[PDB]
Amino acid sequence: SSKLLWATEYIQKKGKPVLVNELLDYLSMKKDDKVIELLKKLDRIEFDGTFKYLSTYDVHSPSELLKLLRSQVTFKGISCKDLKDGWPQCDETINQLEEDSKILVLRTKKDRYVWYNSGG
Amino acid sequence: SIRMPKKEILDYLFKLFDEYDYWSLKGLKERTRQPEAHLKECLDKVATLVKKGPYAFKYTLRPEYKKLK
Amino acid sequence: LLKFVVRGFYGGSFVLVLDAILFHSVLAEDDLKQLLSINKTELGPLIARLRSDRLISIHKQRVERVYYYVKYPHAIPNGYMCPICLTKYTQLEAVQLLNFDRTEFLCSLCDEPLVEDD
Repeated sequence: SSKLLWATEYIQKKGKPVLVNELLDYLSMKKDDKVIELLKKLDRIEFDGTFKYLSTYDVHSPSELLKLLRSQVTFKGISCKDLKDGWPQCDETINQLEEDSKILVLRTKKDRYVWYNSGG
Repeated sequence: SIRMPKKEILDYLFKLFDEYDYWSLKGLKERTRQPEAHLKECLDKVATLVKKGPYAFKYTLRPEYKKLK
Repeated sequence: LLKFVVRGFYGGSFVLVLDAILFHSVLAEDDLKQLLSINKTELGPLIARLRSDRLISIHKQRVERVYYYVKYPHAIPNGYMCPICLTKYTQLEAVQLLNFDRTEFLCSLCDEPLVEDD
């Protein structure tokens, strides 16, 4: 568990594709279990033969950029439904929630609650 | 006393360890200019050590009995 | 008028809400908030104030949607704002609030000259 958590944390911080061995060094953990259990069932681990981390977006800037402009203008509601409606390309459910949390910051809440996003 | 620093310092380690599973003493001081002896005593109770090829000093928060996370 | 009657009853902040609605078709707090650029939260509460008065009516449906409409029939750029009753209007309201006698857009409730709201 500890080793796996360190591998996930490492890949998450470093965020790149990498052989099993390459991962051991930086995190120093090796087991067959990793090859045929951990780095296959773990959702955060994306097999591309080597093991990569499940990036929110190919570029971080693309959803965060729109969210910055939307805050300068318009209303916060319908964050995933307004983002998908916006362009033909489809935004990933997790990349959306993820960009927003890293970006935050705080949101004006009013009582369920209506949430509006403003610049800090 | 400095226990405030200890508890508060552990928070800094989690942030550091949140980005990478391993950290050497040199990387920890950059994150905290607190006396290494002071950090080492904390890492000694819950941390671990590992020497490698060139003897890379790396520490890891032992999760074996960490009731606090 | 409808605009005046509301004012007598409640604050000005409310009046701005009623105006946008008069301005366009039935809207939702989100929309009324989006065009206006006011917090949705304050918007909802403005709606209730007027609603008691019957400036607007609400329909709730089994996210759930709420629609707001002004009970006008009951009684019977592209983003400008008024400096007097602090109301607001968009482009669809510009082709109607515009005046040749002055060459600008005039409010609709307090006839005050409006100005683009950034």
